[PDB]
Amino acid sequence: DWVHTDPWRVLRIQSEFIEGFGTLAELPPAISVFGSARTPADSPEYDAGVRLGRGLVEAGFAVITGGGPGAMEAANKGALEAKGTSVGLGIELPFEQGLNPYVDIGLNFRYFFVRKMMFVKYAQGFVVLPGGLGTLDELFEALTLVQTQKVTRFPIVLFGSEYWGGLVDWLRGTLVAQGKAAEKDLMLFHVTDDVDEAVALVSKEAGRL
Amino acid sequence: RPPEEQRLGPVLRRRGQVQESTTDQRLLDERAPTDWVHTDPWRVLRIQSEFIEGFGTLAELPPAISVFGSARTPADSPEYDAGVRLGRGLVEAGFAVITGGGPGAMEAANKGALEAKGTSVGLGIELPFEQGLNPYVDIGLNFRYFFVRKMMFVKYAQGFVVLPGGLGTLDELFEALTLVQTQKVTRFPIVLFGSEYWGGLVDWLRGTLVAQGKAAEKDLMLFHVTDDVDEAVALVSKEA
Amino acid sequence: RPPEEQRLGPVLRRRGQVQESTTDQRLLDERAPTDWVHTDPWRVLRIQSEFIEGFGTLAELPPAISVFGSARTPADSPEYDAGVRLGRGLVEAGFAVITGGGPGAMEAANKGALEAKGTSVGLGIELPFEQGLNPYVDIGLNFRYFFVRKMMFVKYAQGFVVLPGGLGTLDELFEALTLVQTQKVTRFPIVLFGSEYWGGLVDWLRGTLVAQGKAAEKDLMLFHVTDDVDEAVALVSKEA
Amino acid sequence: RPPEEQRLGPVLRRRGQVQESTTDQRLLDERAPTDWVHTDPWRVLRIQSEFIEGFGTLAELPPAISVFGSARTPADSPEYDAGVRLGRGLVEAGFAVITGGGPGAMEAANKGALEAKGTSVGLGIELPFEQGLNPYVDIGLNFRYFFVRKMMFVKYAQGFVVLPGGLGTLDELFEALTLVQTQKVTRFPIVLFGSEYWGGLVDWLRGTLVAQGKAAEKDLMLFHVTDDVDEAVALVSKEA
Amino acid sequence: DWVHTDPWRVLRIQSEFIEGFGTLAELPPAISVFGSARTPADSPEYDAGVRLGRGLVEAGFAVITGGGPGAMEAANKGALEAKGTSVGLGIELPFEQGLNPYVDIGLNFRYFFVRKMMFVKYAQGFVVLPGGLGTLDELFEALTLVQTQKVTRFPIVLFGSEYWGGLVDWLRGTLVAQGKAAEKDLMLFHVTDDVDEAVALVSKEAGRL
Amino acid sequence: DWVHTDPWRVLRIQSEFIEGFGTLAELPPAISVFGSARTPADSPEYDAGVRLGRGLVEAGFAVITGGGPGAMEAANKGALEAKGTSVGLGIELPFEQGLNPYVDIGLNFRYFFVRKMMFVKYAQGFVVLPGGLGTLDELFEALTLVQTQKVTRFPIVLFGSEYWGGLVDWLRGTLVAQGKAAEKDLMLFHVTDDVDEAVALVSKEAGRL
Repeated sequence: DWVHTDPWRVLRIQSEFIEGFGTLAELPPAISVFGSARTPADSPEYDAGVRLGRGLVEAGFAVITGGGPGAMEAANKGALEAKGTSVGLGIELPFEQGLNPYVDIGLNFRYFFVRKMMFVKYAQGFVVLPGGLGTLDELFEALTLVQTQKVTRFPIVLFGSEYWGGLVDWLRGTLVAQGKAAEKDLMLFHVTDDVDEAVALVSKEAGRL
Repeated sequence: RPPEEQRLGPVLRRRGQVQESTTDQRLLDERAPTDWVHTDPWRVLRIQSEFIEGFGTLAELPPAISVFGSARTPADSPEYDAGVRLGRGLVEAGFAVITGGGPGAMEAANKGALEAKGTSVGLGIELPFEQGLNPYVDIGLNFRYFFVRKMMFVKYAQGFVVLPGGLGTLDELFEALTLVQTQKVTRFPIVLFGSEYWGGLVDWLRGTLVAQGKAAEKDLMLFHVTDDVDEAVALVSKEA
Repeated sequence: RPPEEQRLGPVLRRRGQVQESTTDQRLLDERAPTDWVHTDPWRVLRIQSEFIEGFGTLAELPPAISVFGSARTPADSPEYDAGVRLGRGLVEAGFAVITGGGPGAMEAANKGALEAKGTSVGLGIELPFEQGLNPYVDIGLNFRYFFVRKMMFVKYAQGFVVLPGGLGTLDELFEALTLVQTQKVTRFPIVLFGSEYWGGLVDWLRGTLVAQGKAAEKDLMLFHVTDDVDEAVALVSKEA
Repeated sequence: RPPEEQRLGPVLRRRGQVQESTTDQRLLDERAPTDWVHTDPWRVLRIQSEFIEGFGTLAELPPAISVFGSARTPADSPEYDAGVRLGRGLVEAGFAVITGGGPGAMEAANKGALEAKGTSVGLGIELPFEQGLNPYVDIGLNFRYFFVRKMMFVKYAQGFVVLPGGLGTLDELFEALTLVQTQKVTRFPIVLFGSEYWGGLVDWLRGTLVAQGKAAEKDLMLFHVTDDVDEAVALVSKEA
Repeated sequence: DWVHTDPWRVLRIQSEFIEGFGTLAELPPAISVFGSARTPADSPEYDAGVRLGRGLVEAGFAVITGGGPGAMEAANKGALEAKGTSVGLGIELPFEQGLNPYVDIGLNFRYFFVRKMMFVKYAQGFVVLPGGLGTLDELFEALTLVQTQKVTRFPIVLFGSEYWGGLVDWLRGTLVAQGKAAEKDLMLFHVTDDVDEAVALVSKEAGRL
Repeated sequence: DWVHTDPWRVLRIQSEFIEGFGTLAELPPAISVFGSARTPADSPEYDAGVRLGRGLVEAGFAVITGGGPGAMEAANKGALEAKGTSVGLGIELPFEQGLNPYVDIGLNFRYFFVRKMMFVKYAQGFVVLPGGLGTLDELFEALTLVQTQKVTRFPIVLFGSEYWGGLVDWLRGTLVAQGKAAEKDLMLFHVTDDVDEAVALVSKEAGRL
């Protein structure tokens, strides 16, 4: 009754921001990592995320994920192995769930847009492992944030040139070519297959503001 | 004559604990350091205010569809004509039309919604260059927080129609998709307009994502691709 | 035994990120610097609290009229007798009586409202000298923010009756007038009592303001001047 | 191209008063000093959030009884068996069962409530050692503010049942008692289980407090002492 | 439904204060200017407001108006000519409206009492050009604020001795004479026909607290 | 209608915290005093509370009570006699009431749990004069706060060894003996009949954090 009204909505929304600002205020410099929730632990892609997490911690960063399995877990796990600060920000879903075992500091948000915002405010760059719809979501959000000057010194690194190449050809081939985007917009992200270059690009471009 | 007892709301002050100045005078005279305006706790109050303002101005919106597409689309364009056609289509189906309030395809849809004498919404966003809401916007706001605006596009709509767009348009597209895929939202039709435009994207989604297990084939059923404005409108009214 | 995992609401802390003290202990032991109480962001929370307290205590007020007039009016006075008469008049017409809760004409009206066994409201304001709410106030608050109190006088009333007053009374008078002139408020009768008192003011409004184009002649119809308590009451019940 | 006019919500900026950065960029890039997280004004926002979270998660609770008792009660115990019996008893009477979510007697009652296929609530509290909610808790929260949790035990319940307990249990016991004695709460049955356990306390209340005028004899009627689970349940359903 | 309830009211009201405090926190010393919305641009009264705005800026002040036409516009316009900071605080009304073209920093308030309060908090004095009902409103509010010690060092200058003289005679002749006010209360304001004296009185009496 | 809903509840609750934090922020070190509201002024118990209040002020503390009569009034009265800061925090009840005449700084709370919290946050220890149900309430709340480490350096002194002895025997004899509490939990409080020892214990154990 009262719980489906805008006055109650504002109070719940605002309390999630307070919970996010409070919990994340004193985080060190971070990078948000995204990727497939489905990636199996036996995989090379999984190993890359473990390697990526480890290398981001070595570069001074905390690592933030969605707290789920697959590539998220891999990156959190690597951040732990390296003795870094491992963060997970979950979204409450209809199914039963839980933050992955390698997350040290976590929150759950009910509101999709509050959580989204946390990923960008408390990080200074994004790394994107091969992933699904939710991964594409955050990828393109970051790209429009950078293109519209709502974040600065915000590197966006795509990992896996064969995985992402098809999308990249369509961005150039269709979007840029029809003037939906400019050719300078394609330089807002980088693509690589080497975990050390992913980290170096991010270290060079993020933060120090 | 300075009081021996003060009753200020729920507070009691007697004798030495009575104050020498009035509450109001401290409030209305005192300018102090203003560091606090540039801090996150104050920003949180600002963000909350913007949510409040949004819900207040969109309180009596009827059922709507949120339309997205390129800011750069020329007005002599077939894409642009499709956007007007669609704005009109949606009004006639009983929906309000919500857009980014920009130029191009956004303007096209708002224009169409006015031609059909419907309710035309433009939810703007602050940009680093000069750009006002488009001339066919009727209910207008300019948001300053991106993430506040994102939530208004979903909350007040029952589906998306996505004209051919840039990075901004894909950002919304994939947001609605994951919201529907994760079942945070339900009965939320998503329609893309322009099969030659969207076809290379859909081919990569199938040939790379689905093919490697990152999505399921049934996840590509969460949207429809069409070149027909009257089909797009029908799809949305059926499902919303 | 210090935890390896803490679940504190929506927050998860594991291993090194677990805290060494409890949330409560930091809250209940720690007194820190208290600069913040003297800052505007905190004042904003105080102001909001006072609004909340106001609406809470006036939640079940019936229809009311807000009465104003001099604080200094003597109790043996014909003005004072008129105020009692009017308080009574308004109760009998079905209204609650709202005043500043002061002495003089305010007290007169609250007194009258009690004689008629009605609801008698006194909305006080902090002053630099000792002065409590008057003895005929039944629902009483002492506000500390002027501008919070101003809004309560309009929100809970359907009209003003203005006995002969000082600066404070004119401040409210002209507030209601511009609110009605600008059509921010509607169906809001304003009645002045005392034609010999108010006549020099009305003459200047006509002979200077209206005559030079600052107001319209029809703007002087937004109030009525009377010497008859039973006319004043009738005017208000007709229009409110 | 940096704007000559900015419209950001209700705010207008022209010419020199236009800003050089966007609102969002200041929000999303800037990490500043973070003293504010350790201050009382921010704690107040945290406390409010926890209330909000509580009411949200307990929004559709049916009528409940709040059960208290020792954390240390062994599971092979007659006290423990009584707690299961009682949890079951209350469900069968139409009540939800609310507890501290701990072990011992709390766990006993939650267990019992599940056996009877009812709604089993565990309102936890942060402690300095590792301790999760008990395995028979169904609706679970872990509060970090003691005083927020205290109010949830009363607000969502219509009575207390108090199994033999320690300091924590007496704290709640005497809270409900004074709430009922002062008539801040009404129709709020309080039942103690275990006459050999509670008898020395009741003897002191009579032989010292009542006997010296600190309480009235009728104040000892605000609770009942029983050894019978089916009596305790009946008492509560009669009075709540 | 929910929008006409006190819980929603509190949230809207409070958000207007946040919007006002936020936008005006870093304003320089200011003076609020009031007057007829109807004053025509050809007028001497209009010229006086332009002259007044210019002279307040020269005296170190920002100039705040209601953002409307006539005397408001004149004063804002003068503040611009002088290169000062020109503020306009509007009230949303049933008609269509807009802040005057010479306003540099503006807000619109829905709540009358929030806006009123802004005029006094963010200024240190009032100047009152010949005006109507709304002008009398702010004039008398300031006078009771000063009389009841809710602002201090708050000059109140009335411009136009023939315009305001009638009111002044009635304040003395009727109010003071019947003890509704004291003779010291008449010294809370000043009346003048010279723009330099208006400014000098305000400069001497306002602020420095 | 709207006033019995959770959105309005949150706003009222929160405003009481703001009122409490605001009013009490700058309080000096304090001790909260509890006891019978029924204690008559002719009594030795009453004299003890006057003596207790006086001695707490001499020990540097402000004295906080519930603002009622009896032992509350006695302690407030003693704090005044000593020229200390005398605080009273009332709870609004169905009856007509008022803060005792010796309270210098007072608030009234509608919410029981907000007021309770104020007693502990703004004090550093509790003294408990012979009292009733409400006195036992605060006594046991403090004891579980200390036992669960939610306050530290928080002395709890019971005054009157014959009054409290019966309860103490039952805590030992029944609770401790059945393992509902440990024997170290009985050392969380002290019992005494001398007002100077009550004060000395409190002075030794409270605050300095």
